[PDB]
Amino acid sequence: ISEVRGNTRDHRTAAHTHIKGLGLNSSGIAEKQAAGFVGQCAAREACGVVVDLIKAHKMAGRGVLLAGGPGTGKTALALAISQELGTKIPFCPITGSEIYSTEVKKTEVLMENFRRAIGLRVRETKDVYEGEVTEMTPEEAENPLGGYGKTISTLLIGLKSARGQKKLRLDPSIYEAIQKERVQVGDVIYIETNTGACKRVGRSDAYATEFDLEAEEYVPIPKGEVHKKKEIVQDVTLHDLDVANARPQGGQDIISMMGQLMKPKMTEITDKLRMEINKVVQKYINQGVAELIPGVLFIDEAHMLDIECFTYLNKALESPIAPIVVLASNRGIATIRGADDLKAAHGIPPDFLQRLLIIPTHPYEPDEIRRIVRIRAQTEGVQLTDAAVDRVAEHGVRISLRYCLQLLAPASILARVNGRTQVDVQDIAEAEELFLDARRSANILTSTGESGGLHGFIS
Amino acid sequence: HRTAAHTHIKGLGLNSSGIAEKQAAGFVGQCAAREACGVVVDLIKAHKMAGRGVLLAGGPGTGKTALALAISQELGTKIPFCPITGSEIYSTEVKKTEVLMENFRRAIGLRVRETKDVYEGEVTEMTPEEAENPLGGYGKTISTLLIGLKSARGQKKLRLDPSIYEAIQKERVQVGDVIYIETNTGACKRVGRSDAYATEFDLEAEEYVPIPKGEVHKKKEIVQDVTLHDLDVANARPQGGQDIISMMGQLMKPKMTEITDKLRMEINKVVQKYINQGVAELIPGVLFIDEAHMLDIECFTYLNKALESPIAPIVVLASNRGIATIRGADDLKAAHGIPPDFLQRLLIIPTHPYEPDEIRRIVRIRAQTEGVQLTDAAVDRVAEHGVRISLRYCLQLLAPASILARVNGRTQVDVQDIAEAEELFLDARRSANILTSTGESGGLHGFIS
Amino acid sequence: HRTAAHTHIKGLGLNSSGIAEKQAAGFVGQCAAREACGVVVDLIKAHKMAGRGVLLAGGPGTGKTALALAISQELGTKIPFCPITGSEIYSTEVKKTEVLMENFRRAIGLRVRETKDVYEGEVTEMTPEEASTLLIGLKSARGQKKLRLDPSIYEAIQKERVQVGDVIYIETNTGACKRVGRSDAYATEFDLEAEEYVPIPKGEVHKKKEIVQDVTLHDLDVANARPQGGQDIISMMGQLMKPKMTEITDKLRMEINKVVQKYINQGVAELIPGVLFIDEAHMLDIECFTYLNKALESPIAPIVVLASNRGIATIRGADDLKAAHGIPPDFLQRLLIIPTHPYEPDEIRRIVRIRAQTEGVQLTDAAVDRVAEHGVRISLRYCLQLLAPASILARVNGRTQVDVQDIAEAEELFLDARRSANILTSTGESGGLHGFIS
Amino acid sequence: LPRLIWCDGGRLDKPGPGNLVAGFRSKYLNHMMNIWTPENIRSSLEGIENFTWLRFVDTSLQEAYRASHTDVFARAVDLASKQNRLGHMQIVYDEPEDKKWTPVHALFQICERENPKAVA
Amino acid sequence: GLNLIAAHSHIRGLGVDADTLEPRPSSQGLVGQEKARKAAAVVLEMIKQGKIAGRAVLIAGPPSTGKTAIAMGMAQSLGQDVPFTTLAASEIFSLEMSKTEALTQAFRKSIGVRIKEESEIMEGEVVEIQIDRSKQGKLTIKTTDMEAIYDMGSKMIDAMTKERVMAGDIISIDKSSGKITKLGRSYARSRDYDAMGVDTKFLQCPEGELQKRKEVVHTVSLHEIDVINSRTQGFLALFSGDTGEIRSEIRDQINTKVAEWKEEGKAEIVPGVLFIDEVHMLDIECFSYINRALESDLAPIVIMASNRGVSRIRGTDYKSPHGLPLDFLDRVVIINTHPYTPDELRQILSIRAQEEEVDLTPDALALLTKIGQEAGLRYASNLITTSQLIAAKRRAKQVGVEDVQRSFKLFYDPARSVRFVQESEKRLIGNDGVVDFSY
Ligand SMILES: Nc1ncnc2c1ncn2[C@@H]1O[C@H](COP(=O)(O)OP(=O)(O)O)[C@@H](O)[C@H]1O
Ligand SMILES: Nc1ncnc2c1ncn2[C@@H]1O[C@H](COP(=O)(O)OP(=O)(O)O)[C@@H](O)[C@H]1O
Ligand SMILES: Nc1ncnc2c1ncn2[C@@H]1O[C@H](COP(=O)(O)OP(=O)(O)O)[C@@H](O)[C@H]1O
Ligand SMILES: Nc1ncnc2c1ncn2[C@@H]1O[C@H](COP(=O)(O)OP(=O)(O)O)[C@@H](O)[C@H]1O
Repeated sequence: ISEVRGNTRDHRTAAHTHIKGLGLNSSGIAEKQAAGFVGQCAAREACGVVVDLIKAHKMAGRGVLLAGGPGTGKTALALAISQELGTKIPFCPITGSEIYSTEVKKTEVLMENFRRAIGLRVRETKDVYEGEVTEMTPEEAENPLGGYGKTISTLLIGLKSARGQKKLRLDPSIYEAIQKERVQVGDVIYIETNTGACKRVGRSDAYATEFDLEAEEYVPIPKGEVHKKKEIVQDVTLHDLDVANARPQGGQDIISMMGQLMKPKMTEITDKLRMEINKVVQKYINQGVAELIPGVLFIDEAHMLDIECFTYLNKALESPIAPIVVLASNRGIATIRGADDLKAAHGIPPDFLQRLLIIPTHPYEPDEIRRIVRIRAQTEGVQLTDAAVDRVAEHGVRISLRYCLQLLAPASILARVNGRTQVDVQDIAEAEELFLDARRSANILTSTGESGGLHGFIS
Repeated sequence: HRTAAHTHIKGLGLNSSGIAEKQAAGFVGQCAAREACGVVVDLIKAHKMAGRGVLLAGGPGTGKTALALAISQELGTKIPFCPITGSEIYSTEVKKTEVLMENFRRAIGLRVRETKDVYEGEVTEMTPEEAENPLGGYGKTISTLLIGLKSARGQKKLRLDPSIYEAIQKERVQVGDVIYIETNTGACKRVGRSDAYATEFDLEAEEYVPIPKGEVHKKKEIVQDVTLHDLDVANARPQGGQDIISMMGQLMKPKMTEITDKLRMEINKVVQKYINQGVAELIPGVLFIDEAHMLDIECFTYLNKALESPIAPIVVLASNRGIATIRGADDLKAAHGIPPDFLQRLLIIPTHPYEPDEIRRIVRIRAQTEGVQLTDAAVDRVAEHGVRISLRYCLQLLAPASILARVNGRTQVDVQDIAEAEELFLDARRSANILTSTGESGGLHGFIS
Repeated sequence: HRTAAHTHIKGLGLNSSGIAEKQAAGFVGQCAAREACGVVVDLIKAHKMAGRGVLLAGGPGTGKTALALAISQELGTKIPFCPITGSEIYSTEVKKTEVLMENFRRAIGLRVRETKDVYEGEVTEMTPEEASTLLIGLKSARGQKKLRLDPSIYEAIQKERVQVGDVIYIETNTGACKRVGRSDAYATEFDLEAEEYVPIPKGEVHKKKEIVQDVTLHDLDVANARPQGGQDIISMMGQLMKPKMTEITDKLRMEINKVVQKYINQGVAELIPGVLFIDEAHMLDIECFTYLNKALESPIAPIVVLASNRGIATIRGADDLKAAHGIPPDFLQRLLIIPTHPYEPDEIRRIVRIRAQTEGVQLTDAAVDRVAEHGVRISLRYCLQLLAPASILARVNGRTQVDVQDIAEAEELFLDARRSANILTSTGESGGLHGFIS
Repeated sequence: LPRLIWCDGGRLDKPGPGNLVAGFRSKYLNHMMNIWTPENIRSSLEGIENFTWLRFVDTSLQEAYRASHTDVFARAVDLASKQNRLGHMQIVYDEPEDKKWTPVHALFQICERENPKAVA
Repeated sequence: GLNLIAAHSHIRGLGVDADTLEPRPSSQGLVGQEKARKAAAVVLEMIKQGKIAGRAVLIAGPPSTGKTAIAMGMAQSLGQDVPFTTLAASEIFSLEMSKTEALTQAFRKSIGVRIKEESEIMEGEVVEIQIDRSKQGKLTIKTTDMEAIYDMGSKMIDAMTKERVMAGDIISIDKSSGKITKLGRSYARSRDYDAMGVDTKFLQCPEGELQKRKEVVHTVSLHEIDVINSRTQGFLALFSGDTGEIRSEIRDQINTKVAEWKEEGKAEIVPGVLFIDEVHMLDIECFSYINRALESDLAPIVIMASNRGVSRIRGTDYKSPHGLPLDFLDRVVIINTHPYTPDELRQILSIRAQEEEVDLTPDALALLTKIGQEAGLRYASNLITTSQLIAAKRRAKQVGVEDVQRSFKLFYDPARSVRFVQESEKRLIGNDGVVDFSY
């Protein structure tokens, strides 16, 4: 049916594709160049303790701030934490911009993401019989009831999987499901032992040639055992439990069904639902059938949060079941977004700032820039002459780390369209002239936009 | 039992001549204002004038809210008293002038005699009869239900309309149930199982009820109290019929809507017919807009139209503000925080700050009301705070001091217990000095500015 | 008929060479602006250009809205003319760009010609002829006819409660049908029945009519975005079920373009691009003008006529920016700009005479002169307002025509804004009891 | 209301004598020039054309045409006559060799084919 | 047809020598701007390769310097092989949803998922249906060229009854779904009835074989798969809008599944371009979202254009170049366009005159070129079509000088209009509302 694409399956590359981890010793000391990092050794060592804090699951609602200029590796460090923790730990990254929903108050949006960052792992056994129905056969009862035409004591079903055949001697009451599900010989079904009912998956594709036309989707025979008993591990965030309770999904009535056909707006879930959820979740943790997995909420551009957001996070962080929150900011001394006459460091309210472990990220030395260029080049697969590495790194020092890194892909193309696989200074010198930086372009605005009457910039 | 700020106010404390007794019905003083509020009470009970405004103007703590509560008690429970703050006008669901009209019409009462025309009995038999719809696509439909109702006195068989049978289906009626069928609505209520089936051996807690006495068919007379707002709302989002719109209206989320003036003028005519039929009497009441300075220039402009309405209630405004900026009209300042234009419509009752001896007398009334015993030295000490700080502040000390007294086993509050209450519980100004003195320094221990 | 502000304007009053007549079709003057509007008419009728922008610019009362309405009538009724003010864009229900986009498509018309095959008669027979196809017999005063019915129009006839003896209307091409009533030959079946007895149709039972039908691309959008009318019965509940406007996607508008083009190729439908006129265009904000840059670059787009009366004014939504017309300068580069100049005293006298004879007011020439003085010294728009009052005053004084006394009497009863500003100055001396609220 | 308004063509949508627009407009806007009719959809069903996704959303051209024309109540009744079979596949097609089998005509029905509810 | 002549209709591609990316001075409608066109061609090579995720490129320059013309040329030469979403910044300000939500959608519109599919579909005119209500039955169905009898299963007979199938209907059966569609009736049956139901449509009978089987390639954006999964029949929201703020766990789950389809070769991911025109209308909250959004493995390449000098950033009160935060410009490489020379203007006016099929005399093109130099390219461009209409009123075959001159005097250019405003200061409404209506 679907035509498989057989040729190639290579990865794309993005700004952080080289970051593979924090690059730390077993002693937790940072190596000067490891896992794609260069420098930031102190900031990587601090983030290493943060990883150990998260992975220890001891603490709730601790705050961390990554503070430092733009380009100093703050989001690289966050992504490295997410990679150090691995996909089992929840990691919910947002910007502060994402909080301004039109559907709900922004503190609900903040609390939603807050409980996405908390995972729950539930282990249960699944126990079902499966197959195509080979046979259905009543047994008459030895003591038939008076006045009734038939009395059935058992209902035999033969189930076939790809791996076996079994005769299920079922309780007679399963007649109800067979009629309502319209189970035929050759239909694929399962029977679940916690109810004893059955459900029809479909007609087996072993019969797809019975007719020239039939309104059947045909489904493969189950490739498991005929009897599947195994433990299953379910991972849900506590936000999933919020929504599963506040917007129940399975409802059979007209209002439920109109509901699931309309735009599903989120709703300002109550503290008493979340609190009632928390209390029952804690019951199962004490029984040991569930385990809590506190993750990380990473808020990028946290200076975009306003004072109403921050004053809510005060409360949220005090709750016993809370993620680690990592903020990142670069805004120096700046006005708090919602309090136009309060200026504070990082743009974070001083009341809230006292809560955070603060990790500074410093600028990069010229030799760190050059090492990053080579790591970035070998990630984009660009091959450079050493003179080209130097010329690119010079733009990194004189202009910006980001700018110099961005020239590698343009220069790679200009090289190959001259038949060269290795980029050299002549190609860099052309990339840098086709593609201006912020400052050289801003100089044009000052010079050509010196007047606006015609052929000038709009200002 | 629970005691609030105004639990001692019982009325205006006026003579039959309309003159204030200097201390009566929980009041002390405000005699000129109590006398003016007496004349307002008599304007309302006269139920003859629409749309007259009253401003209670005076500083915070001068009893403006006490007086409005006293008016409500002088009027008694027949008359609508509809109290709001100006902050309540700012609905997200509907425009602010809508909640003004809703509250204007909650302030107008109506007493109406209603005949419920009704059927009752034990359901003895129940049998549907069907229509063979050929090409509707929805299949067959039940064309009528035949149902047998039995009471103690007699019996009937009813051929019900399909829409009344749908009411019985919603009510889950079965043979042997006792049911009620209001023909006004076509609603059906299941009262219970008949007592003839009374047995322990059912898993569900059934209501076993006796067979209805009297005839199966009855007419009940009921006197109902409604406001014009209840009629407006009933007819804006209908829920009383057995039609499909009424049915689904019971399932959708409740939602306020910007009820049109067409509906309001139509409902005036409906009510006028109840009046001309003699089944109703109008009970026009009063809307109290507390914190009226929190209204805005759009609200006040709307009241200039709304108070012209020939069935508008009496409106009592309270304001506590001197020359202040009108909200939403940031260039305009006026006394009371009320636009000069709208102020011309009101009768202003000024209220005045209390003397030291009135404060001392309020302390005793309030102490008696909270049920706490003071020495006269204690009463004098508390009265000093009422003079030096604030009436509200000194009254807040009575409850703390009673606990502190009881903690030492003494049942009567004396000066030591007030002396402790003063130090545990500061007033606004002692707290403001702590702010300013500490605010000399920043750092870790500064207050955030 | 009623008399609105522009009802004297019949058209641009251009010669065959497109030169403006100094007074024609109700205009006086503005010859330069009328000639430029004449070229805009050619641009609209020569169907080939999308998205040309025009600006009318000039003082209040210089005739910009007369010129836009003169274009509308030179253009006739065939072509869509969609007038809006910039103020109408601020819906509370969809983003401003959707409101602009919907109005762009209201200006593009699509003309279809249907031959409507109408049968109307008393039902004589309703016999099934299929396992479901009927024969319906229809009768009029002039004969009978039998129709074989498609199974689905039969169900339409069956959902209407049609029976033998009813009078029905059928559109046999569109599949519409209506029960008109029961024929009054059955009026005495009973002495009372809850029934509407109507005479049998006296005309031919079958009628064939040529109808030229106009729709717009926006009607197609609306019809394709949501179930409409009697399809959407639950809409009666309001709240979430109301037929709200929605942010129609470009994917939808692209499918409509494709499907419409199919019917143009078959010759079933005729495309008619028209005009969107945005008066008070200075009320558009900076975000609206940004979208109009993109929106005018689609290959299907109407010709857009702006009007503005602002001088150098702040752009709404961008306080730092001031520009002529209140139009951001980026956007002003795209527009063909027509200036409208102020009227002179003798031109005002001419406009007064045209307005008088449009309202049916008869004037003495001294009344003309006195009224025209108020146009010079106060406002043209104030002259014209005085004519209707003065006509009333004259007739209750028993006169057959308006004269200086009735003008002078009207002047005193009905002040202009300048004299009333003088009152506000002299009386607003205080917030005292007789002061105006400043 | 007078019957001129309520009955005799003062209602724009209802066809009749003295409402010649409504019958035309009903046919053309809901059937002829309607993107959701199966004859129109089938022209756009391929490539990067606007109904290209329809192949994988588990609905027929007939069902797509029905859902575009019936109101949300009528659609909700039709939705009562349906089965959560993609949720049952999650119970059954479970082993690695089942490769999370999904009918290719239901390929984009991702969140229905996998969610925790059915397993729970 | 619907495609009338628009402002960029002459732009038919980027005009570069594809083997070397060197811009040819005038080709595919583009003239001049070689430095900018070469930078645009290099961006195409990044786009077409698709390996680089989330580069942002700003095209900056004065008004009427080809910033949109160049972006349109890229769309034309990238071709429908790749998604090219065009977003005006004003469109992000939805009432239905967040600004960042509206941007999350525009980013995902620009990533294709491509699937290649074999569908087996029977289409034909029904000849008859027979049912043995003794369930089983037979369908007889024809094309113009073939006819067959098919055994129908019971469920097929039920579905045929529910669809009310009858002789002369064109039906399709999708063998994979097993679901009928009644397509219409054959034109041969037009004579069956005197009156037709509103819903009935006539068709030509299907042609060729009955059970056609076809290799189909499907390209579907990540945004479409979001909206489909958002709610039970979400595919309807693809047209009406009406998505709401699609919850992120849906998007995360879709992204995970699409990664499996690539790993298994069931699909390929086709990264495309988002062009955000007039990007300075975004605000400080938008740019902060776009910073993080670019840093994603499934990000498109984003292109944006601005004409602003140093200007106030929306949502704040300080100014910055291009109107954009310096924090944002640190992620952007910049292509600058320039004003045109008189010889480049002469060519662009000729390209435009050809597209509008206007016959300029050499002197008309000369004068019109001076006007474009003195009064701007768009103004002179607008006079081409105007002069054609004025010449036609003379019944002239060619646009003469006098027709350009008359177009010039009738329609003011921006600079002449700004002068007119200044001379009318007191008759126009000033920024303080004062005006005098007197003569
Ligand atoms: N120490 C480092 N080693 C390698 N690459 C880095 C390092 N720091 C930053 N980069 C890269 O340089 C760019 C700037 O870092 P980023 O984390 O985006 O800065 P910020 O978050 O502080 O704005 C990114 O592409 C990032 O991957
Ligand atoms: N004359 C009075 N007699 C007794 N108690 C009073 C009197 N005036 C005010 N109070 C009480 O003092 C408190 C303040 O009065 P209140 O009406 O709240 O002032 P405001 O004018 O601010 O509403 C309330 O507890 C009230 O019951
Ligand atoms: N040249 C003209 N000849 C005749 N009537 C005119 C002329 N110009 C304007 N009018 C009329 O004078 C009035 C004012 O002009 P209007 O077009 O409304 O002004 P604005 O330019 O402010 O929109 C209108 O009644 C209009 O019909
Ligand atoms: N290099 C060019 N070649 C051909 N036409 C151009 C060129 N530059 C601009 N134009 C045309 O001139 C007009 C204005 O240019 P455009 O790019 O749209 O303006 P902007 O520079 O403001 O984005 C458009 O009709 C455009 O197609």
